[PDB]
Amino acid sequence: MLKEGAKHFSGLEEAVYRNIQACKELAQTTRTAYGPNGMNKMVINHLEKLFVTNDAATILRELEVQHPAAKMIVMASHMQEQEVGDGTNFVLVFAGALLELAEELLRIGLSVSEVIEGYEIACRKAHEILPNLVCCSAKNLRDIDEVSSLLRTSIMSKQYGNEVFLAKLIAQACVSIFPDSGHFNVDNIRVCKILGSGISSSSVLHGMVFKKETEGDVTSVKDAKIAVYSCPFDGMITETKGTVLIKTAEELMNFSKGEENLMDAQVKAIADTGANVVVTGGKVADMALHYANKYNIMLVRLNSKWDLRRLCKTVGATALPRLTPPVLEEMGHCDSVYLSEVGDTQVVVFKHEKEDGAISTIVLRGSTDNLMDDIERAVDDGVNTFKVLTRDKRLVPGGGATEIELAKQITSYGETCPGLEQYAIKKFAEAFEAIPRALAENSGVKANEVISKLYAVHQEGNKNVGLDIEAEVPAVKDMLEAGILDTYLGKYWAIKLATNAAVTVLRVDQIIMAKPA
Amino acid sequence: EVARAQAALAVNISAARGLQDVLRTNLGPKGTMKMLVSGAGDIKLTKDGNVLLHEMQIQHPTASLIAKVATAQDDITGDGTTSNVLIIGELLKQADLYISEGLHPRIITEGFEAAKEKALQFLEEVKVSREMDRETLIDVARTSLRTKVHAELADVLTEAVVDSILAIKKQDEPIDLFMIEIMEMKHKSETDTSLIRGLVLDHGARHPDMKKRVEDAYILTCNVSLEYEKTEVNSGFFYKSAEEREKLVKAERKFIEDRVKKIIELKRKVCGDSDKGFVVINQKGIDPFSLDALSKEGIVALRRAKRRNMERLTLACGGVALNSFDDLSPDCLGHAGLVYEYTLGEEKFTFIEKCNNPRSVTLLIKGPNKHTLTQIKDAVRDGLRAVKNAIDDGCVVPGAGAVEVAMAEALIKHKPSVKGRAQLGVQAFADALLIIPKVLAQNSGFDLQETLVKIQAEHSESGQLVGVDLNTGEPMVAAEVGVWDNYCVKKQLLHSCTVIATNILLVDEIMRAGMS
Amino acid sequence: EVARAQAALAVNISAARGLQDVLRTNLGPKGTMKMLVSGAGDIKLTKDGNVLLHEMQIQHPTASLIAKVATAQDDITGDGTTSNVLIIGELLKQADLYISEGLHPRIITEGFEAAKEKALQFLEEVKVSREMDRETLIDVARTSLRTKVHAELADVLTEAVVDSILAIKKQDEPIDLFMIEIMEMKHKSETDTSLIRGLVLDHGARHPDMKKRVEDAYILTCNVSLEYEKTEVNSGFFYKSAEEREKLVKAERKFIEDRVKKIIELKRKVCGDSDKGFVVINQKGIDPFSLDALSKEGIVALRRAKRRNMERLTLACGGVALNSFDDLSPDCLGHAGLVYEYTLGEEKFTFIEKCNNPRSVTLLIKGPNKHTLTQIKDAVRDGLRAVKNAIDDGCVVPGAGAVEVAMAEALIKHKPSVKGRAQLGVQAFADALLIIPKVLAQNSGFDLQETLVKIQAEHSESGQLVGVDLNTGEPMVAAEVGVWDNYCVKKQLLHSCTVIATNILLVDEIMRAGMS
Ligand SMILES: Nc1ncnc2c1ncn2[C@@H]1O[C@H](COP(=O)(O)OP(=O)(O)O)[C@@H](O)[C@H]1O
Ligand SMILES: Nc1ncnc2c1ncn2[C@@H]1O[C@H](COP(=O)(O)OP(=O)(O)O)[C@@H](O)[C@H]1O
Ligand SMILES: Nc1ncnc2c1ncn2[C@@H]1O[C@H](COP(=O)(O)OP(=O)(O)O)[C@@H](O)[C@H]1O
Repeated sequence: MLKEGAKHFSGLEEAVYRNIQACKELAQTTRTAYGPNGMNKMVINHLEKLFVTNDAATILRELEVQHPAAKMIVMASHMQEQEVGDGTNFVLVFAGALLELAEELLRIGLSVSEVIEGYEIACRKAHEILPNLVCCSAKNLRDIDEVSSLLRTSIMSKQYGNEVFLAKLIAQACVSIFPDSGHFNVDNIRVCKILGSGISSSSVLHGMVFKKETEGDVTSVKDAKIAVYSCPFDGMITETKGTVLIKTAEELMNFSKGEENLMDAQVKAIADTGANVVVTGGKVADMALHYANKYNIMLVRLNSKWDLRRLCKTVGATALPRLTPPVLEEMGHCDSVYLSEVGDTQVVVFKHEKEDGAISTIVLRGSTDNLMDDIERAVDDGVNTFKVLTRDKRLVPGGGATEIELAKQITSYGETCPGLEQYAIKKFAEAFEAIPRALAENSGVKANEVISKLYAVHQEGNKNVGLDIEAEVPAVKDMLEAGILDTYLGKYWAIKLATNAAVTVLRVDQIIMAKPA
Repeated sequence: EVARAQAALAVNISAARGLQDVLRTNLGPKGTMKMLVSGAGDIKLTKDGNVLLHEMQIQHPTASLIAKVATAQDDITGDGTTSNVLIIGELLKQADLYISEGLHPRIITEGFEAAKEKALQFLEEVKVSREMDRETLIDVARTSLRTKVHAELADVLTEAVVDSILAIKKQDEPIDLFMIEIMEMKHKSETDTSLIRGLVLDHGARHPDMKKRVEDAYILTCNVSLEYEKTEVNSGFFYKSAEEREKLVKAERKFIEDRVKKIIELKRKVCGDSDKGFVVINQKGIDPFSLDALSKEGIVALRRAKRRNMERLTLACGGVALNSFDDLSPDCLGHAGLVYEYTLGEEKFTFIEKCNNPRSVTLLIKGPNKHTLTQIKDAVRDGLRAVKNAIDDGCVVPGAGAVEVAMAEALIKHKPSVKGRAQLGVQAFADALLIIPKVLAQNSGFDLQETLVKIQAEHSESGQLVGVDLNTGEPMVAAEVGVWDNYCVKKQLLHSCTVIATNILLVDEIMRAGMS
Repeated sequence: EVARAQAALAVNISAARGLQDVLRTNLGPKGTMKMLVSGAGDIKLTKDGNVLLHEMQIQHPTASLIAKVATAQDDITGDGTTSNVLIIGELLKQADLYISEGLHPRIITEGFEAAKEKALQFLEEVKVSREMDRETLIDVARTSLRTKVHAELADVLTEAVVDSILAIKKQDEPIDLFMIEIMEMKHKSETDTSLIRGLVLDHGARHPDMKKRVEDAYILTCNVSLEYEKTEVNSGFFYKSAEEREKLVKAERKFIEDRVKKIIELKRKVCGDSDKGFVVINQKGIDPFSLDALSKEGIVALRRAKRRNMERLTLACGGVALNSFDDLSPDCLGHAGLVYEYTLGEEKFTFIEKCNNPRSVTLLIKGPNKHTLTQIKDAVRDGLRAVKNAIDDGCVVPGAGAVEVAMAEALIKHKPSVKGRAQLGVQAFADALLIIPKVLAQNSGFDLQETLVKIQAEHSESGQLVGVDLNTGEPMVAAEVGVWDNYCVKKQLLHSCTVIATNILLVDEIMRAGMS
């Protein structure tokens, strides 16, 4: 009319409407998950493979939204993902509940400043009262079952069928390096895929693990310096065709002898300079393997960009795809390279650990390539959850037993200070009842009776609804002796990010114009 | 082609009312922010007046011309582009109503000029002086930060601004805003500010871990070719023979060896110990084999330096930039007191302080890696501009809507002359000055007429400058809280409003012609 | 069916503004006349307010209801239906503007009531008395005629009106406008008026030229069958035999002969000369053979008399109406002093005067045989009503637009209380009272604001009641020229305006329902 060009429907009335409906429609395609349930969704983008996923991370990473209100939450989601391990749908659910509860306050007739102040006061009160429900704590991290229970509890959120063997494997792989005390890295654990048997035959192995065959000889010496290259066996001599049938044998024999002499001089110069082995990334030839066998030089076969990228980012060499024989400028720190036979396949093992910065690589195997993705996701999630950078994790009874207690505390605190700040406190307290409802609605029964039962027993804070049929209607179980706990700092960071996102959304809310060309 | 009516004034009044209604919810600290996105999906948050008026797509040519005229008069004072379109729109509406009633624009213009003169006289007679100290500047910077940024991080920036102003200003001549560099970084936190009393160098050295406690250091700026590249070159033209280029490379290597030997002997002559250090700034690369031999004796050489860095170094210290490494007079070597190396991110920074004549303060700010850092920079720039404007004069009048009420009371009651034709314009000019308190009370969340009549009764009973409270809506005095303003800003705003309202009512007809 | 908006007030304000703009050019003596024609091409000329509002076709129901309410309040005082829609429209426009600005109708109604009370108190305190004589009534009637008829024949009309008022009013009780009969005739000239001190008889006699200088005359009113028709009758039913009807006719003739002999002997007994005349009034016909024998002795008998004529004759003189011509007491015979016969047109008129208790004055007027005679009659009726209204009281305040200025000055300056909410309505009520002088100056042929500010400056300098001049546009005093007004008329107008403006803003929603 005066500013926009019939593109967006912004003005002095869309605030208490579209800015909330967009977030509601964005969050409605997410409440179907959140909990140990089988709600797989297929993802079709550019790979054209038709794969089903369960986590919301890969779902949000593929969906393209064209709205600022929906894009204001993916930033906080990525920030929470970069900060701690898990935690993604909680912030979205909290923001959606806060917006749905503030819509009524805005429709009644209240300013946004009072609502923002009340939300900030409620968030401060929740952050102050949070360090008070600490039950269990971490004792010694040098044991096995102490961390295995936490790993099983973290894996049970994703996979419900098999969760003991994977947790035990992750615990054995993490305890063989370094604990949380001192220094522990994350990018030192690799996951390899082996197409063979099922998942009931996995094992662990310390060091580098790569599925690369060997057509030469077993070189178990320490002077075998590595030498990575791009495509050394490509084509240094390009041969063309003269006639149609065949040419003279003299010229072909001369060219073959010249190429053989050139490659012999090349391998002699690359072996006499201080490099017994060579990493190739091209094709093979009969004379090539003949020279490799007669010169006692290990020759690989399988080539991959990820392998050379990892070798470059770990050692620190540089590939030299040149025709003329260069000089030795790829000296690294590896020396102990051994060969092993696993699953009738030749694998390499690197030994260079000096009791500092050790690496590990778990051996994974499955049926198809569409099943190891969930296993790798569970493994990396458990690895990220194991890292907490503190000796005492101060675990709290998660699953919804603390949300009701926090809501009751906020409700009891809000019924004291007078003024027009009680409505926002009551809304922030009532917004905490969105976790048990989504967990009860995604099972098979209703959620009102579950909430009434949880509010009718006692204010102990250790009661939550189970997963079996004998725990849906009563929902009276003690999760303290079962082993279901959550991260203390994770919930705090999630609540902080949700409050920040809600404040940012409620602040910037007027007219959305455009920019001139 | 032929048009003899009054539709031009009608469409002008309509466009003015539309422009006033579009921008009217950005007044006061409790305003609403705005967002702009169109080019490749770039989210940009803003709330200022000139920044919004400069980056918008207005479909009306009259509104675009009005915005251009308003922005063209913003380079005079600090920030006066806001709170201006409302009074102009009110005056234009009053003029249109008086024209529809039956009058001439000449009498309206004369009355507007008389009212402007009376308001100028009242502002000149009502001014008061105040001793400039530290609390006044602190309060001014706090009010500026509250009007710009939210009421959260507005406490850690005002102190740094006041400290930088006190460290820069120490003479009698007016200060200049060209010796303060505002840099930005990338961190994980939000509230992170620093006030460095020295210079900042982005680049450092390729071989760290040698020394960092260099007290009295000597810095020499040059631009010779120490080690640009190991590739063979000639004169910008490829040849065929390799003997000539290899001989040129050998000669260049011999020249580099001679230069490093000369600088080594110079460092050995001008020093000879470990306390007297030397630092060299060069824009070309540095070979590690020569860097090791240089550091073995106790002289650091930096590579990849920007032009602004060496410019600030030669302007703050005072050194001659030559193109030779010969043994010359040490008069061009600048002195450095303290050198520190900060390791963060993917590049180590260098901080030099305790030098001669500390006339270079750096306000380092950090953000959570987004677009709010530019907003914080604009806010601190507006705060520095307001502080500079509040330090040039010595008279500061209170604000918070306590000057327009007295002006209207003086223009309505104590009339300068007795004339109905002049009063017809005086009343219209006085009734258009009460839009600021009404808009403030509407945006604060209260009524519009109740607070107005309350302030009127409080001013009629007492007689002091009564302000507007944005908390309870009760009339209070703005002379005891801490709300202040400027002096020439109000005069410039009144002059701009009068100039805009004068050259608008004289529009006769608008024809459709022109080719260029 | 379902409606929750504010369009009802909008359409009400629109209808009020339309009704105010339709009727606004009929104020002051220099107003433009209108015309109405629809029924069989009947040209009607009028200029009054109630007469126009009662005979019009309005397409708006709200305007029709407003006109009906305004006409239903004209039976209290004389003429107060005019100069009322303008103030109501101005008040409604001010209320709509204040509602669009943001206010509640309750505060507006309270302020309007307070302003009405203040204006009533000011009018009660500003009133003044004056001795009623002849010049004051003459000036009042002259102004009333000038406000209706042109300034040509506004002399012989007011002189005759004052003469009739002085001849009728002579007691202490309030006079009644039921003893003055206004008749009309048909002549060739235009200005022709007469004031008869006696009664008027339209019919006379069939055989004229006998006598007309009859001093003392005795009049007797009856209703017997003297000579209705010569046709044979019976009892309202035709028969077949002629002997019965001829015998009935013979008996009727014998009865008529007996009656005429009885009245002849009665005239001979009660008189016997030629000075004392005997006039007889009968509604039936008179035979010429008997009329000649009657006139031979000196008794005149009239035929074809109306009921109102004999009613006025028996009410002014005092006679008993019997149905017999017997010899009874002469107490029922009325006395007449002078009888005259005027011969003009196709029927001779009779004028009887010099009777007992002259309480019957006739205002005869002649026109050029058109429709302006009704307009002259309405004008003289309005003048008589104004004279009667100016004779019941003893206090007359000046007019010519000199009461509204003082009222506005007292309502604006000397405020009864200090309250912004009440002032918001007081200012709106005071700004609507200046709609009379502005419209008067616009209709006179001058400016609107120049004369207004001139009158304002004159009233601020001097302080007396300054009127509006309809000749040169200069401010003059209306207390020395001759312009006067009433007392209760202004109070009734203010009450009606307040009642109309009060029960309008309380309209919520207008739904479409009903069946009756
Ligand atoms: N086996 C279980 N028993 C009880 N609660 C569980 C179980 N598994 C998951 N949960 C609950 O489901 C919630 C969501 O877990 P998860 O999906 O790992 O995090 P996010 O939803 O942030 O991705 C957690 O708060 C946890 O309390
Ligand atoms: N601390 C304060 N308390 C009340 N009102 C204030 C305060 N600071 C500024 N204002 C009001 O804000 C108005 C100007 O705000 P704005 O248009 O944002 O310009 P600026 O940012 O220069 O203040 C002034 O009219 C003043 O009355
Ligand atoms: N002689 C006069 N000189 C000036 N103004 C007059 C005169 N007589 C009447 N008026 C004006 O005419 C107005 C009323 O006229 P009108 O509406 O026709 O009613 P009316 O016929 O009762 O006077 C009054 O406001 C008065 O000011």
